[PDB]
Amino acid sequence: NLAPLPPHVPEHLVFDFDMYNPSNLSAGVQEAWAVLQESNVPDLVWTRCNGGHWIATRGQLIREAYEDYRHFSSECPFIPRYDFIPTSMDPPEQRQFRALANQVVGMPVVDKLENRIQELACSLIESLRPQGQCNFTEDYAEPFPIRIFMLLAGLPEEDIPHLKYLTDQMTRPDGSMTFAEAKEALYDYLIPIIEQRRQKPGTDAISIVANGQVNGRPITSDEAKRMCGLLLVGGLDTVVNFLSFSMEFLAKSPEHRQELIERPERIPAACEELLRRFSLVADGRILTSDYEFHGVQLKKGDQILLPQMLSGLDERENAAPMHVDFSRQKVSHTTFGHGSHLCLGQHLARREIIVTLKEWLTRIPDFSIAPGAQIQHKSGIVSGVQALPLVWDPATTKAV
Ligand code: HEM
Repeated sequence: NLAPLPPHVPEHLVFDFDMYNPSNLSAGVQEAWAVLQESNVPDLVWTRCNGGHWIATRGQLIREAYEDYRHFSSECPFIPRYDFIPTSMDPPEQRQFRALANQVVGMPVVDKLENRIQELACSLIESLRPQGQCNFTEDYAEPFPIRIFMLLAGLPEEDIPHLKYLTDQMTRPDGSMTFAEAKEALYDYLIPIIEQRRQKPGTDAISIVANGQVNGRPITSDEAKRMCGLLLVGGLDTVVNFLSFSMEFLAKSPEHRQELIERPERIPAACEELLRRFSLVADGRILTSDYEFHGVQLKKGDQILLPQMLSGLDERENAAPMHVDFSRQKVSHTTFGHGSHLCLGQHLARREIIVTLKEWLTRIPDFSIAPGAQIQHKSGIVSGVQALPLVWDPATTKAV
């Protein structure tokens, strides 16, 4: 339950927050985490839950620790104490792999994919529209990012069910496979494809990764499968759950929907403000050595949770942080991270979000939560929404 308190940790800093089941959960997950920002709570606290670990609670500390990779290492980035690249790597060896992955998901690739993204969104929406109802999480959000990966990687549609099953087992195991079995089966899938695309390449993400250079020499197969694996999984649960938080807010607030219906030009700014208010990731780092940080003695090997979610919710970074305002003049957040591991998919994610909102608001402008339905959130490394039953009158919609 509560791991015993290490000798170096003073008791006045103890705040037993459980990141997998925070106590205010039913009130909404972002609200449950923001208890860590109440005035009686120090900037840096120790929890005894989950093996015992630090938590930085304020934007200033979160950013600084992500900048200081010499003390705060990525060798162990999850609480509690997996071989994807470049997750576990600190600079300077991380730079090269990062440069390569950037070629496959960087801005020019995204600008090129933009209308394929739009057509996929339009066909999913068109199929739901006449029904007058859906579970948004299951019916739109889940099928969407996986299909964008198949486009990017030039993989055939028929492989989706099996691939989706494997990535589902890594994050929501049904018991059929351990984490390691699901990973190996994913590697079983990618290896022949990588091998073939070394010999005969295309312009897709797997071809580009497979023919890349590391340390002046060819990328190996081990390295290429471990990067392709991260490119797959990094863009699934984050996009599924983020779209859900956003659609939940818009379903509950007719006045914000209306604003975007009337001024669709505001949608890119609205996306940015939604990313701040409904931020959802909480990664960590491990201490490389003894280190005093903002008056607190940290010990070598200590783990520290640095919740990306909390920077944009900090009232010291944004005034009235729980209020959604699409006209904010300075939206400040670390929703996609900060420092050397800043999300490589951030440009693709923004386009997936913007396109989704533009297409949904055009075709189904008026929607609500299903009557009687109560929306359940879940908390962890990637917080999320269990399910999102939506309802609308089909007569108020339009086929395009
Ligand atoms: C709403 C959507 C997303 C959010 C909130 C998000 C969040 C994050 C965060 C916080 C990190 C850095 C964590 C750390 O510093 O340890 C990260 C890294 C990463 N993300 Fe995302 N992400 C999103 C979408 C995507 C997408 C669509 C992709 C596409 C494949 C992707 C691929 C990656 C990769 C490869 C990294 C590793 C960066 C590195 O270590 O160099 N992400 N993301």
